[PDB]
Amino acid sequence: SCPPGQFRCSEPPGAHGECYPQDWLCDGHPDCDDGRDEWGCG
Repeated sequence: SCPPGQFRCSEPPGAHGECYPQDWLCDGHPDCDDGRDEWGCG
C-alpha cells in the first residue's frame, strides 16, 4: 500500500518506509532484503 504497483518488503505498516515495484514480486530474482518478494510468488 504505496503508489499502485508498489509494495513494501521487510518492514510492516505503521512504519511506512520505502516500497519496491510489484514487478519485483516474483521477478525470478529476490530483492526483499530477505528475498521474500520471491516467496510463494503470490
